[PDB]
Amino acid sequence: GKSTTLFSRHTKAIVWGMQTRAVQGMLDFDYVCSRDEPSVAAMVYPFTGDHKQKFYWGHKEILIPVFKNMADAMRKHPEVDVLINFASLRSAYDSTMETMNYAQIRTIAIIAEGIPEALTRKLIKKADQKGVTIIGPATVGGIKPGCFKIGNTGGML
Amino acid sequence: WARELGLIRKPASFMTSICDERGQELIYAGMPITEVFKEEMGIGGVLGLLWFQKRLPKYSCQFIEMCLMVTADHGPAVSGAHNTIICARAGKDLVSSLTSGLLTIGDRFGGALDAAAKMFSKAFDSGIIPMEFVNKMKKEGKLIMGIGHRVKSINNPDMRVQILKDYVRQHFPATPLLDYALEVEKITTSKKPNLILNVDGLIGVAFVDMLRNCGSFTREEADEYIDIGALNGIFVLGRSMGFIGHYLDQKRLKQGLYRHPWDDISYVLPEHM
Amino acid sequence: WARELGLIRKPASFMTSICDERGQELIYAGMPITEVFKEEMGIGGVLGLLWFQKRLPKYSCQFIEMCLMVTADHGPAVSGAHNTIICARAGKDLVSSLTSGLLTIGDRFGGALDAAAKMFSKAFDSGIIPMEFVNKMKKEGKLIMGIGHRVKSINNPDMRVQILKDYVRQHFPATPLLDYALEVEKITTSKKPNLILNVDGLIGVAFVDMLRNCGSFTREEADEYIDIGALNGIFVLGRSMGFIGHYLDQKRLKQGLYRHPWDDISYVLPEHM
Amino acid sequence: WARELGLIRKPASFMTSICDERGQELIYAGMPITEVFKEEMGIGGVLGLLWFQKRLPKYSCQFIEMCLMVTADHGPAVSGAHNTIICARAGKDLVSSLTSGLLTIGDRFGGALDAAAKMFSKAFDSGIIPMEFVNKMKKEGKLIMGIGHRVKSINNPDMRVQILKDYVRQHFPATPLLDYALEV
Ligand SMILES: CC(=O)SCCNC(=O)CCNC(=O)[C@H](O)C(C)(C)COP(=O)(O)OP(=O)(O)OC[C@H]1O[C@@H](n2cnc3c(N)ncnc32)[C@H](O)[C@@H]1OP(=O)(O)O
Ligand SMILES: O=C([O-])CC(=O)C(=O)O
Ligand SMILES: O=C([O-])CC(=O)C(=O)O
Ligand SMILES: O=C([O-])CC(=O)C(=O)O
Repeated sequence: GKSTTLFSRHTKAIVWGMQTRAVQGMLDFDYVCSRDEPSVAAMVYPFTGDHKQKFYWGHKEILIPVFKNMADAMRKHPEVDVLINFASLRSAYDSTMETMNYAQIRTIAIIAEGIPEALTRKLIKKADQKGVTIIGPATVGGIKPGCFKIGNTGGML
Repeated sequence: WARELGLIRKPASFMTSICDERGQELIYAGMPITEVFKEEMGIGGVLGLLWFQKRLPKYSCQFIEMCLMVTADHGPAVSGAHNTIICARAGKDLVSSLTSGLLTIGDRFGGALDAAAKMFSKAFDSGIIPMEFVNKMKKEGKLIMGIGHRVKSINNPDMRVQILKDYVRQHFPATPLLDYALEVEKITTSKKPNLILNVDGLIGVAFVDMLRNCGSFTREEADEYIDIGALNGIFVLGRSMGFIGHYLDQKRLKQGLYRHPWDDISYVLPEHM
Repeated sequence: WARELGLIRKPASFMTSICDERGQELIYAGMPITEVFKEEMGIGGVLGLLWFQKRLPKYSCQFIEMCLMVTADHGPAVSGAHNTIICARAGKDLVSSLTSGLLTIGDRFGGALDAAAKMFSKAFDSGIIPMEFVNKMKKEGKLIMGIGHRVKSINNPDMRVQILKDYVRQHFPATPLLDYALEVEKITTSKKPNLILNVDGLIGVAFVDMLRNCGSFTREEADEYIDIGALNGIFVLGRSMGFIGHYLDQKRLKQGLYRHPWDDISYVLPEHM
Repeated sequence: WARELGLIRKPASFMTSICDERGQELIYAGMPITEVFKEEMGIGGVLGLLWFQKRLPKYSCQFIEMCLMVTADHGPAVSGAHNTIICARAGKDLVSSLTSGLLTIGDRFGGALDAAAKMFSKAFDSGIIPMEFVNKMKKEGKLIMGIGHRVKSINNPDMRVQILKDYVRQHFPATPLLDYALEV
């Protein structure tokens, strides 16, 4: 069941990895589009503990929680339907398989170019089996003006 | 000038929540210093506002002051006070002498507070009865820390364990962990009569009991300040009083620089390298 | 065994007079710990027993607690709290973080207490009127330390200078040195409106006033503890509360290791050596 | 007087083996200070005598001096040098400023030396190949410490890693653990 609405003004996302420049550009795009809520709910990084990262919401300082595992980030944020995987070319496949075990995710954008084609075919097969839309790999992302931006598409403001 | 007009953003580091030096008057947690003095809270009140950011009740602040005054000094032959007297006797100032005494406070000297608190907290939270807990500590090959005094055993109580224990009995609302530690010492005094709760163990278990038994703590924060080491801050802040007193005493008696005797060394150097 | 029978003498060093760890119970000056708790003396009472070896009166002990709580913290942007936050943020324990913050306390940071106390004591003991004293300080080329605030000037008082000043006015028996410092600030506010007594100056002059105005001090001991540095112990013991709070706050917010920006250095290295 | 005649025993604590201040001249391990200066050993020689109580060979002492000089400073923006500059700028003496800077050295600042040494020692002593070791560190969720630089990557070497590495290659007799770390 691939939905025809991927992103809206209620769309939240989980960014996989230390990409605070991309998350800051995400929050800048959300602020300039007169959106009430930030679209980054949590950040997942297995190489550090659970803490908070200090970002900008326009003029204001806000805190985005960075989680070690994916399960606590999925439990604490049930409104997330988008995961943006900023993992490398060798750690994107297992992270995407771990993402697709959660039914709340409706789309995954895989940013990393490089992945072998057989693992990408396995990702495509499980995406057709689960209905999750995979934007990528080897992409910069996708932009919906007024609603949501993926990663580094467009650039800065 | 360009931040006055608000056309730039600089990422501001150094996040803090314990003091507001700017503005009109000093704000510790969310309340001004004049409201601190008007409500007549003690030094335990400003430890509540500065360390925990919460207005602790009057019995909790008075107990924090009470556990500070018993921790104040325990003689000069302890290791940190020895460091304080040595550094003060070598012509140093108050900061260096107190500092060199405070740096001795670690796991062996003054470490019974936080480790005894964590030991009894892990015993009580895991649902183990004291009879099984004592056997588990015995057969793991490590002693129950916070329990065991050298000389004062049975109908000869520590007399500052007694005052703190009495204040916790009439003034605290509910004491599960203190009663657990009382059962553990009732077992270990049946083993050997001088295995009573130390002041280092009773302050620890009553401090965990205070954090998880009184109001305003949400049962992860009461277990978080133990892990961070708020028990160590109580010991170091209490013993700083006695260390500054040791500095003032060794400077007032006007004693010259100490050198250890050579008959108390017993050099074991190798023959030739 | 040969000292039990008393047939040898060993010269005993390490003279002390602030604690008696042996015997039955803890004795601070000459009184046991149960008499400390039964007489209901505060933390200022055990600073009186440990630092000065004297039972200070109730207003003096309450004033010592009062001057401890205003000294507790003054924000993170001060230099010692910056050292505490830096050392705590680099993964160190409480002792190292508090210690590295306390070692900043010297002549520039926190040195206004003891030096302001000595300055006003040498002004008052030498029989110089405040009008001549201000001119003497002006024409010697150094500022009156303990006097001068950045923002809060006239009908906008420091609001913790006010509480301490009020408590000294109703509760102290006689205040010569405080009135002398009031005349000095009445001159210097006629010069520039923000030249009021700081808390660092008022605690100093009121502490000297307390030692030389209340009982049990014999007028060389009241001038001796100022020279030794008992004012510095008040500041360091007070600010240790805020420094331990800073350690617990920077460990609870879970902030990673700090590195200074390279645009806030301005390297001026030579061209080639 | 009663210990001069030897009719009493006092239990002597404070056991030490790194210096002999008594007697004629200073003895570090078992050798006098004049033999230290006559054999022309460097500062690495007295770290060998004082820390390890052994006369290290000349390449080992020169390598100890070499690893001291690259460790000497890495700018003021590091956390300990920031503490040193803050404490020195507040009117303190050398001991307090150096001390407040040294107390920053812990697990996060300067902890990569001992923890990286223990990590590669536990990797090499347990018989794990580097290809399995990197995957084991990746799937345990913690980074290989001692590995990873911010800017200087490939054909742009650290230029003090290179000098130490070259000195270890020509002067050390056998390098199993260095070759293991090179494979990692
Ligand atoms: C014109 C245009 O611009 S169009 C752009 C369109 N094309 C693209 O988007 C493709 C570009 N690709 C990318 O940008 C990258 O692939 C990105 C975004 C995923 C970034 O990935 P990278 O930064 O390479 O990987 P990452 O930072 O996770 O680190 C790589 C490895 O280093 C490992 N690592 C990091 N630190 C350490 C350490 N100290 N010790 C050991 N290993 C370490 C990481 O764990 C990771 O391991 P893994 O690869 O097994 O996970
Ligand atoms: O606190 C400690 O563990 C050591 C101490 O003061 C004592 O001798 O009782
Ligand atoms: O006493 C000092 O000089 C430091 C201080 O707290 C302040 O800035 O007021
Ligand atoms: O030794 C450390 O871990 C920190 C350091 O000097 C660096 O910035 O390289």
